[PDB]
Amino acid sequence: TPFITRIMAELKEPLVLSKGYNIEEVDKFLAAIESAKRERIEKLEDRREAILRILS
Amino acid sequence: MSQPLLRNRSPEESELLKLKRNYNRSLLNFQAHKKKLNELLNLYHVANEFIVT
Amino acid sequence: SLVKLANTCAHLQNCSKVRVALTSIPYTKLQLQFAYNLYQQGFLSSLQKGSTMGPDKDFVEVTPDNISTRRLWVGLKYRDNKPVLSSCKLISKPNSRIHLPMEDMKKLCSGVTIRNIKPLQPGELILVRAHNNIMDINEAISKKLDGEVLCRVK
Amino acid sequence: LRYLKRDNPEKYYWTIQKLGLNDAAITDEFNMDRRYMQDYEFF
Amino acid sequence: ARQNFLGLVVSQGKMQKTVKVRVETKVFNKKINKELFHRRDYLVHDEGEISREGDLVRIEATRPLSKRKFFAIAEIIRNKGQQFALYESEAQLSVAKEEAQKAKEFLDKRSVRENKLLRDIRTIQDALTPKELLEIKQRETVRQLLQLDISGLEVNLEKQRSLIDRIQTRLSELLSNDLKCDQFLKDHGNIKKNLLRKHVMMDM
Amino acid sequence: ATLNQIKRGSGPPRRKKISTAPQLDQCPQRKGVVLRVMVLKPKKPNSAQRKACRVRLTNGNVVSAYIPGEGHDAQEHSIVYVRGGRCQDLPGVKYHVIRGAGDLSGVVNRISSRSKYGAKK
RNA sequence: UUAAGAGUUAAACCUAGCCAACGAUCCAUAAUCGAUAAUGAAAGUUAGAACGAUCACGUUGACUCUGAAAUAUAGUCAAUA
RNA sequence: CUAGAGUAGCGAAACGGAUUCGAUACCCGUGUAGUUCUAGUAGUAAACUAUGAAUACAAUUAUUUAUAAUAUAUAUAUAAAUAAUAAAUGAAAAUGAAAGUAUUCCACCUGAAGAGUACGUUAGCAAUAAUGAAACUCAAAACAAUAGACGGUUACAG
Ligand SMILES: [Mg+2]
Ligand SMILES: [Mg+2]
Ligand SMILES: [Mg+2]
Ligand SMILES: [Mg+2]
Ligand SMILES: [Mg+2]
Ligand SMILES: [Mg+2]
Ligand SMILES: [Mg+2]
Ligand SMILES: [Mg+2]
Ligand SMILES: [Mg+2]
Ligand SMILES: [Mg+2]
Ligand SMILES: [Mg+2]
Ligand SMILES: [Mg+2]
Ligand SMILES: [Mg+2]
Ligand SMILES: [Mg+2]
Ligand SMILES: [Mg+2]
Ligand SMILES: [Mg+2]
Ligand SMILES: [Mg+2]
Ligand SMILES: [Mg+2]
Ligand SMILES: [Mg+2]
Ligand SMILES: [Mg+2]
Ligand SMILES: [Mg+2]
Ligand SMILES: [Mg+2]
Repeated sequence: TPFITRIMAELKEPLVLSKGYNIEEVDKFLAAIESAKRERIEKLEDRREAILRILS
Repeated sequence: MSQPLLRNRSPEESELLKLKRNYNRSLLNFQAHKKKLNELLNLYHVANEFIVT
Repeated sequence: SLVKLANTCAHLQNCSKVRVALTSIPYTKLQLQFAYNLYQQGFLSSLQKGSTMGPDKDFVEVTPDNISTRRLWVGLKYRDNKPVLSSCKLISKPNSRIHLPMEDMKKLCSGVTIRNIKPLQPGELILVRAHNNIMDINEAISKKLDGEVLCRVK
Repeated sequence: LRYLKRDNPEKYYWTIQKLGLNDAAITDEFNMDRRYMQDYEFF
Repeated sequence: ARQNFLGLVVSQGKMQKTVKVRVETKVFNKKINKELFHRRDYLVHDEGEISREGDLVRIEATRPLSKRKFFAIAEIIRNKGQQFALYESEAQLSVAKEEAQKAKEFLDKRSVRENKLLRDIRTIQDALTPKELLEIKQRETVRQLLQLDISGLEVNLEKQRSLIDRIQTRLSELLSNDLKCDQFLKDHGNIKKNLLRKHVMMDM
Repeated sequence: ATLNQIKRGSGPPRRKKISTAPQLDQCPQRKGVVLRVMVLKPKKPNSAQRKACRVRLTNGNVVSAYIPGEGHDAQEHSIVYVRGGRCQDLPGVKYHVIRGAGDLSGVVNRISSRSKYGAKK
C-alpha cells in the first residue's frame, strides 16, 4: 500500500533527526548561534557532527 | 420552568472560542519548540568536549 | 433516558436514608420535569438550578460552555422523624418499557394489577410520560391521554 | 472505522482505500487467531 | 389493501431479481411481559435490480412469484446501499491520484537532498567575492539567510493574543457604558449583546 | 435471572408430580398373574413377616405387590388385581393387591373397613 | 397443463443459490380448536369424552372416469382376510 | 504425552533396611520417570476474593500511596488502596463502598444418592478434555450459629 511504504521510507531517509528536530532548522540555528557570537572552523564542524550524531 | 434548558452558542461566541483554542494549541506548540531550541543550544555549548574523531 | 431516571430514583432513596437536606441530580429536561412534579406534589422542599458545586444564588444562564457542570438541586422533606420521600422506583424499566392506554391507567388507579404493576396506593404518586411531558397519572386520566407509566414515589 | 462508515461513508471508503484495507477487512469479525496467522503467513 | 412492510435489504446480488429483506414487527411476549421486536427475512422480487444491501425499502404483497417469493420492492425509502457503491467506486481513483502526487513529492525531496552552512557564513562575513559570491548567489543578508521558523510563529502568536485580548476588552467596555453601545448600534445599522459582539469582532 | 434469560427459558421448576405406579400405565388397576408368593422382612425398626407376591401384569410388567389383610389365599398362578400404593417398610414393593377381586378372597371375618378388604356385610 | 399464480407437475436453458445454535435437517409423539369442560385469586395449566367448529379416513396403496367440486365408502389394478 | 538435547540436586515407580501382631505406610538407603532447555500436543486446578462485567449513588475515621499547591509548617487539598465502622443487607458468620441502594448484559442453580457415572458425539499421539442421562432407593441432605463433650489442644496459676 503506498501510504505505509512512503511513511516508512521517509522515516528511513538520511539526516532524519529524532525528538522533533529538522536538519534545515538545526543547521540554520547553529549558524545563527555562531553569527550572534561574532556580533557580540573545523572545531565548529566537529560540534555540528556531534550534534547530528546525537540527534540522528 | 419557562426558561430554555440550553441556549445555543452564537456564531460570534463560536468564532471567539475557536480563536482562543487555536491560540492555546499554537502557544503550546511554540513553547515546546522554544524549549527544544534551548536544549539544542545547551548541547551546542558542551559539544566541544564530545569526541567524534 | 430511563437509566438516568433510575439513577435519580436510587440516589433520592440513598439521600433520604441518611437524611441530607439538599442533594443534586443531573440537569436534563426529563430530570427537571420529574423534579418539578415531585416539588408540586409536596415531596420536595425546593428545586433550584445550579452547578456541580451548589445551587445558584442568582440566575446563571446555561450554554454549551457550562452544560457539563450544571446540576438540579433538590431539597428533601422530613417530618415526625420520617422522610416524606421514602421510596422511589421505576415502573417502566429500560429493558421493559410499559406503555398503557387511558383505560388501563384508570384500572391501575382503581386497584387493578395491570401488566404486573401493583395498583396505586393511598399516598403514592405514579408519574406518566406523554409527548415528552411528565405528569401525574390521575392528571393523564383527566386529560384522556395514553402514555408510558414511568415511576412510583411514596 | 465501522463508526466512520456509519457516520461519513465517503470519507470511510476513501480512508480504507488509502490505508490498504477493504470493506470486508473492517466489517467482518476478526479474531487474530491461529487460522489467520496460517492463511496469511504472518510468521 | 395489500400487506406492506418496511425493512432493510440484508442480502442482494446473489440471486437473479431477488433480494433478502429483514423486517421487524412489534409483538407482546406475555411470558416476560414485554413488547418485543419479532424479526424475519423475506425473499423479495426486485425488477430492475435497483436495491443494494443496507437500503431501507418498502415491500408489498404480490402474487406468488416462486416457491418462496411473495413480495416485491415497492419503494426505496433510503438508499445507503447505492451510496456505498458510489463511494467505493470513487475512492479508487481519488486515492490513487494523490498517492502518485505525494510519491512524486517524496522523490523530488529526495533528489533535493541528493544534490544538496558554516563555511558559507564565514565567506560572506570575512569577504565583507573571489568568484565565490555569485556561486553563493546561485544558492543584512547573513541574518535573512539565517531565518528560523520559530520567529514567524512568535509574531503570529503575539498577533493572536493581541486580537483576543483587544476584542474582550472592547466588548467589556461597550457593555459597561451602555449609551455608546447604542450609539454604535445605530452607527453600524438581550439580542443586542450578541449583535454588539458581532460588530466588535468585525471591527478588528 | 435476567429478562432475556427468562425469555430464553429460565423459570421456576415445574411442581411435576411423578407417577408412583409407572407399571400400571396410568390405569386404576391391572389384572395380573402371581408368579410367586414371598415373605419379606421389613426395614428396621419394624419387625414382621410381610406377605407379598411377584405379579406379571397384562401389560407384561412384573411388579412386587403387598397382600393386605390378616390372612390371604394367594398362590402361584392366582389371578389378582393390582393397584397403586407402596408398602412403606418393604423396599421395592410399590403396589397393592386388591382383596375381594380375582382369585384373592376378601379378609375372613372382617368387621371394620370391610370395603378396604373385600368383605361383605 | 390449469378457470387460475407458483420448480406444483412435465421439458429445456441458465445463474449458485436456499435453510440452520432465536435450532435447520432428522427422529419420535399427537387429530385441531371454542363464546366447551376442569382448575386457580389471576396469569395461566389441563382435557379435546359430551355441545359446537375444522380437518382427515371409511380394510391397505396407486391410478382413472364422471363431475363445478372426488385419487369418491364409485370404478380399475394389486395387497390382506 | 510426542521428538531432540541435558540431567548437579530433588524424586513417583522399583529394589533393599527398619518399625509393626501384621507394613502392603509413615522413617532410612540406592534411585528410573519427572523436575531443566528447544519445537509441539493437551486446555484442566481449592484456575479462590469459593464473590462475572459495566454504570449512578450512599455516613465516618485512620493510615499509607500518588499528584497538585501554599509558606519542615499549612496536623495542607484532590484521588486510589488498605484497616475499623455507621446505615443498609443478611439464615447468620459477616459484607461495607459491595454481600448496600439502583440500572443493563452475560454465565449458572433447582433434594440426597446413582454421577460428573454410562452411552453417544467432538477433539487429542495417548492420558484424557468437553458435552452429559435415565432407571433404581430414600425422607433425607446441607449451611450458619448455640451449648456441651472430647482433643496424642495452648497459656497461666496454685
Ligand atoms: Mg419464477
Ligand atoms: Mg383401617
Ligand atoms: Mg412455471
Ligand atoms: Mg425441469
Ligand atoms: Mg430440531
Ligand atoms: Mg394417532
Ligand atoms: Mg394437546
Ligand atoms: Mg368432541
Ligand atoms: Mg363420541
Ligand atoms: Mg377417502
Ligand atoms: Mg372394519
Ligand atoms: Mg384409502
Ligand atoms: Mg524427551
Ligand atoms: Mg534428572
Ligand atoms: Mg533422595
Ligand atoms: Mg496409616
Ligand atoms: Mg523412599
Ligand atoms: Mg496451545
Ligand atoms: Mg479432569
Ligand atoms: Mg472446572
Ligand atoms: Mg446471600
Ligand atoms: Mg469425561
